[PDB]
Amino acid sequence: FIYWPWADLGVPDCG
Amino acid sequence: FIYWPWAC
Amino acid sequence: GPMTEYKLVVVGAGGVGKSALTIQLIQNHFVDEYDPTIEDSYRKQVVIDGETSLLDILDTAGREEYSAMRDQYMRTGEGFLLVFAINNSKSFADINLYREQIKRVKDSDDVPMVLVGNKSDLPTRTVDTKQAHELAKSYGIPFIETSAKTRQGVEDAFYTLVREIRQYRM
Ligand SMILES: Nc1nc2c(ncn2[C@@H]2O[C@H](COP(=O)(O)OP(=O)(O)OP(=O)(O)O)[C@@H](O)[C@H]2O)c(=O)[nH]1
Ligand SMILES: [Mg+2]
Repeated sequence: FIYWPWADLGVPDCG
Repeated sequence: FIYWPWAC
Repeated sequence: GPMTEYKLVVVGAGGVGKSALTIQLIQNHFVDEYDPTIEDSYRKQVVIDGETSLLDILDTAGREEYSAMRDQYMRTGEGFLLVFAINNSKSFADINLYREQIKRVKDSDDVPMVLVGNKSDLPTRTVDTKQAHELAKSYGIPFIETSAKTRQGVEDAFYTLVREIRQYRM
């Protein structure tokens, strides 16, 4: 559920 | 530890 | 020392789910009724990445008529959850006003903040994930999609904010 400022647009980090 | 944080 | 302390403030337009997110964090319960807030405060001890922390959380009013109380909680608060509801495009547009007032009151461009898109359990939405992620990127902050109803992302939103303040202090 987390969308970091450096992540691809609309791709969440679930790790 | 603060006794009243909104006021160690 | 033994414990650390963090002053968190939950802000955003009326009815987006600030109280429901806070109560899901603190009581492990979903509030179905809408009881509009004036200003409530909670203190809850948690362990985040091995750090015993006391979270002082201020649950603020979204209703416009309580806007004169903002300056005080903005000066005191160490980190802010900017909450909007994914089926309420007006609440998403209101996020900028909150970020701008925090910036002005604290005279800082790096105040710890997290953008929260709540009500992710809904079957339809009016604010795209990409649109909210794009805004959070323009601010240099994380964006978290939450559901106070299912508890999805709730600890993620509050704990990401605590981690940002912890890093800010260093
Ligand atoms: N489906 C769904 N409803 C939610 C969610 N979060 C909150 N709600 C509902 O939205 C309504 C308003 O939630 P509150 O948390 O009271 O809203 P608020 O942002 O605190 O409002 P104010 O205190 O007036 O600023 C209630 O009926 C909640 O049950 C969620 O994640 N999913
Ligand atoms: Mg409320």
